[PDB]
Amino acid sequence: ASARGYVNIKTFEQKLDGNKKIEGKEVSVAFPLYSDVHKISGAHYQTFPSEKAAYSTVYEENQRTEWIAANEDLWKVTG
Amino acid sequence: ASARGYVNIKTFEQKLDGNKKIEGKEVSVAFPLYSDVHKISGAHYQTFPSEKAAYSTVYEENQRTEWIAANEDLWKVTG
Amino acid sequence: ASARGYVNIKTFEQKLDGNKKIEGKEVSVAFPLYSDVHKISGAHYQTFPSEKAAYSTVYEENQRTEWIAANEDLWKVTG
Amino acid sequence: RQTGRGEGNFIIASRNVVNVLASVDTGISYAAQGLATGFSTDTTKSVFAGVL
Amino acid sequence: AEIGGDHGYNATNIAAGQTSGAVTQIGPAVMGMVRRAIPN
Amino acid sequence: VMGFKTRYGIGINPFAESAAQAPASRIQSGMPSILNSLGKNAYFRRVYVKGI
Repeated sequence: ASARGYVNIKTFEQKLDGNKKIEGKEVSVAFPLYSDVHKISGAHYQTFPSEKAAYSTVYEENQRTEWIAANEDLWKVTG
Repeated sequence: ASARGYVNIKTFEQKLDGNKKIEGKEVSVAFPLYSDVHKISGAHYQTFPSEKAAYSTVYEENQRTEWIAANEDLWKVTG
Repeated sequence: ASARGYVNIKTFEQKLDGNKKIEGKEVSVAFPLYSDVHKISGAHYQTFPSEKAAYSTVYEENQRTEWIAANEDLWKVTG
Repeated sequence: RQTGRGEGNFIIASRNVVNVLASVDTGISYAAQGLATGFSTDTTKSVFAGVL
Repeated sequence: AEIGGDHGYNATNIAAGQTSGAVTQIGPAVMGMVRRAIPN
Repeated sequence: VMGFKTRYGIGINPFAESAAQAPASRIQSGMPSILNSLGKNAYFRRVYVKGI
């Protein structure tokens, strides 16, 4: 573990257009990683701190760009 | 990795008794783990800081008690 | 027994050269005998008093010279 | 004994406990009790009952 | 939304002044030191 | 015997690399190395000369 805790982020599913949606997502980001870089704002989300990742998908500190891509992906709209 | 650097500890072989010895050991302990428990005094040893473990045997933060035992083992006298 | 207590001496084995060592030894010496002769100086040893010999090898007062020889022998170097 | 600093200096207790404390002679004396007077037993006026 | 963020409720993060959001802190001041009492 | 001891520390002006829009990791070492100062400090420019 990061041993600095995690930031637990939940994205709530939203409708954009007929058959166009941004799916909900649940990720945990190592505290220092979230602290280092994030683009989550305006996203229809909710977040809380924890000592251990609250979600099944976790971005450990040694990710940086896997995480940035994962965070940009919070905006992806699909079927 | 420890993500906070390491304390690198080396011990030197000690001629304790007839055909008995304390083998020199080379370990690297996650800095905060070292900080929590360190019995290395009176060990015929040498230390330094590093970004990455300097040695093949590394005790990371989640080891706690494996490290405490490993630390005590620095004075074990063997064949 | 000496009926006056004993001086207990532990000599710690030490390495001198390739295949040369001074063997570790544990002896108990009647207090008045120890008081009369002790060549234990610079010997790599430790002592303590006791009411009874602490060790299996005891130099009772009425030996006199067995002990004097025993002291020279605490410096003997063997294989 | 456990703090290493000092003995208990305050008590937090239910209304029933305070009503008992307020109705007993707390000094060194013969068995004695009566109407509560020692501490406020009320919670309306305050939460500080008094000093035991 | 200039979100200052918060600490991780993790003792290290607090001690270091690290925030999850916009602003890094100096550190957690001090509340003094407690020394163990000497027995009588 | 005799001798001397001293302790000092050195460091980077926070804006010295100048190119970065922002630093990584939010809390960083100011002690110079390969990644944070070599060939990067905006306050100093080294030019070689020849033909003198």
